[PDB]
Amino acid sequence: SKKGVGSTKNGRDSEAKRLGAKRADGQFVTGGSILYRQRGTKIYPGENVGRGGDDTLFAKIDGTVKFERFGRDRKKVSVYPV
Amino acid sequence: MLLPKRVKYRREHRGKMRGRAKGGTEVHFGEFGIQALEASWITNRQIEAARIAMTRYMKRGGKVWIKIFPSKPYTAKPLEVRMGSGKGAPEGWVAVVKPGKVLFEISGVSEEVAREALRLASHKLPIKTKFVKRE
Amino acid sequence: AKLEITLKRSVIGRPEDQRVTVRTLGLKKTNQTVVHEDNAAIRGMINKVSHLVSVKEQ
RNA sequence: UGGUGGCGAUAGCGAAGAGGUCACACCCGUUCCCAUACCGAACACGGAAGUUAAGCUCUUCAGCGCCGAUGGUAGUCGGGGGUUUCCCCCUGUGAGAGUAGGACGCCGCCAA
RNA sequence: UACAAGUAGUCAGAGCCCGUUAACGGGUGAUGGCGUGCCUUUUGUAGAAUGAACCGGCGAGUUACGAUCUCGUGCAAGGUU
RNA sequence: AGUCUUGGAGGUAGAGCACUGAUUGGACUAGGGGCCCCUACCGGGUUACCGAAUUCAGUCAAACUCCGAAUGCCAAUGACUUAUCCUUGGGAGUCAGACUGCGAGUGAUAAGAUCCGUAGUCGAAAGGGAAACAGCCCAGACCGCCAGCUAAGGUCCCAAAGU
RNA sequence: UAAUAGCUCACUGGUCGAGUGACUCUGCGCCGAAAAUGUACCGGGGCUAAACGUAUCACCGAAGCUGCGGACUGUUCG
RNA sequence: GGGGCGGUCGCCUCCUAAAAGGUAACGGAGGCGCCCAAAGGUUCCCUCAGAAUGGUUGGAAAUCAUUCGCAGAGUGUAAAGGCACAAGGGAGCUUGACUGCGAGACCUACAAGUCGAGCAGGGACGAAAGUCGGGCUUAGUGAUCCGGUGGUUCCGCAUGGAAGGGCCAUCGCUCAACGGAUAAAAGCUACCCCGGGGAUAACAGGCUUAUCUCCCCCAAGAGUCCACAUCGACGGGGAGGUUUGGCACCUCGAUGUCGGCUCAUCGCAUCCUGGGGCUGUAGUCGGUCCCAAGGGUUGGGCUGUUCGCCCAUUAAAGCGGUACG
Repeated sequence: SKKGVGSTKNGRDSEAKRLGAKRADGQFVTGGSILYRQRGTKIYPGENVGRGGDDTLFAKIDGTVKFERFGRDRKKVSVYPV
Repeated sequence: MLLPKRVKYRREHRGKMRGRAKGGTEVHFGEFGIQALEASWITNRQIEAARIAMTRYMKRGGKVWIKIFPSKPYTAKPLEVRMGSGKGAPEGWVAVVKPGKVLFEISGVSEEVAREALRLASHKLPIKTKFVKRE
Repeated sequence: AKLEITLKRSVIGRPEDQRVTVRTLGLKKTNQTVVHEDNAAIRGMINKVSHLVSVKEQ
């Protein structure tokens, strides 16, 4: 014999988006290349690097990325041309 | 029957218990306490029965302490069902006793009656225990 | 200067990184002696392999 | 001494004490630009009666806040055991709330 | 070959019999060690999953027309009916 | 590709209370009981009788984190070793996996259970060990030899080696 | 039975006169321990070492490695 | 986690997630099928929530004033991230919620999705530098075919036109089973059939032991006093695999399923018979516990019934295992 149970009403979750570092420290990069995919301002951009529509960090010039500390707690990302 | 009067989510994982106790290792408030020396779960029925076996024998001796609250719920599926199709309903409250934790602290009571009384309360628990006194 | 490498415990059954490291020292099969020069790279090889292979000096 | 900068507040918050001829700032009064969803404290307006009181600058201090490795541990890579919902041994590696103390500012650039 | 249990083999092996496409030969083998058929399907078969009583015969990827790729040929900015 | 050096991102184990919840006692009282009387309690005096708010001390947390490794990940440069990497084209089979470790779920921290990540073996791997045994341990079969050395395991005998 | 009894424990005196009494940690061991065709939870025989723990050295032990030979496949040239 | 029934089917956020990314379950929590002519864009200027104290209508908070006050408050809306040099609030102006693009870059089987400096034309705001290709970021949404609408320097079957068809812009799907079979769709079969599966259920075997059956530990108490003659709370530990279960491991190219008859056989956790201990055991009788499996362990009424209840005997009318023999 059996007993009937159901109604979990929990089984859904969205398709998870790729977020994170897509270039490493010291990488040569190209003009227009993304460096970090964040969601909200985790890292403020520095020189030669912009901020996208959905807070994306993109390299304006081809160069070498460097990650640095900004202030007490925050990070900064920058591009140095070679 | 130590009820947490409100709880954030009603179903957590059972978790795993590794290593020694985080805090409350030694006697702090009373003079003599009871310490557990291996890991297991502990539930409110046990804690209440232990406090009865302690305090009712102890009568007018002094006062007692508990430094364990069975905050974490544990669930169970209803009896005689096929497993699966959603987590079961919660039905009880449990606490973790990592080895090294002190269970109960006694106060205002001479050493030997507290000794035999903690020994009596030990059999209510499902764990191997050790007497520890204050330094 | 040159320290030799003698594989003792067989590579099979052991996980992938140990397998690949044992391959990179040219240890094709069990119980050969492989002569290599000494520097920090080969030393890194032997302490994170360390039990399938015995090391000794000339 | 004023202006403007870089350095993670080791830069602070506190508690006290000094300064102003110059500079800075409180002050004076809105008349004409301009303003107060109501107003010359605020925006600007154009002066200089007295005022270090505050702002500001220097002097002191570990109360708070901050920084902080040493040896200990917890954890953990890899091996190796065991009575194995979990413990133990070894090569490494190295927790943070803990103190030894550090600190109540460091370097410019232009106008005295 | 009548004190021995055995996917029935294999390999050691004494004894006995015979003598060959002559070669470190042939038959039988007391005794010892090891050893649960074949195929299909399965994560996994000695399987108590399936199929086969045996023997012999028959019995399953070809051709046509196109396409594509490789190879090899004849010509080559031409090739070809 | 491996390794050494070096640069990073990342909040797990740990740890911790700074936030969010939970939670224990000490102190204290706002305020709810407490009866009396004046009586609309106007208030006094009211038991530690309860009891918000602070402080002292203490305990937990997957959806708590002022912190935070080991590893793994992505790179750069040089050094050594190794040689396997990319592009295109032809031709496939595979979409039922299992077990053993470790890290999780669900389960009753039950299952030779199910479902994930990671490592190995079987799958598709015979040989030696564990009596027999796929997944446990050691180890890879091109053949032959009446050769030696050995790994796991073992050395009274069955049954080889130390009564 | 209620003191009323050889009597007995608290406690002290003399007898001979040496070990005597509490706790903690830890190794190993015992009871707890009852199933169904038969010993049946060392593979048997059996074992008080032929068990366990520590240290050392022998030896066995595979189709692993090496030795001898044969065949085949790749790379440098027979 | 056999089907049916229940629930769900797409998208977004967190945890599960093992400090890169990714990662399942009928795992744990919420939201979405919009809204905003400003809740945009620029320029310029500020700054919270809460508390304390005064003040009347007026307070527990309506509106003022002071002080403290890193962020507790907001950030259109779910959560997460981030935000006080604003991304929070206020004011003026305006439509960049523009066209043609786009070096490159992420992600990905494909289809898709996402960012993007900079260039051209023409703007808006500001004096300028400079900003602006909607919202603070992540949801607020669907293929193709077919048809409608607007523009076309496109083609239009002898020619010239038209009918029509292209190209561009655009509208029509809770096509929500949301990568959508058709424009257009419900049930029964114990009259049933075929191809397959132990990939998948019923019986039985197996693993587990929740449940069940026994054995216990501590002991509050009951027991006229006394826990421990007998029973034993609240709690804990086990063993067994006869119940009900969970898992799907052999069997669907067949392993016959309840009960009864005939026949037994085994275990002991013993119903009688044997030997003992304690007793709240005077003796006749008992209660419990231990050793003991040699043997025995009844006929009927009722129901298919095992099981029960009843009648009458007996020393006793045992419990279980052997594919519920």
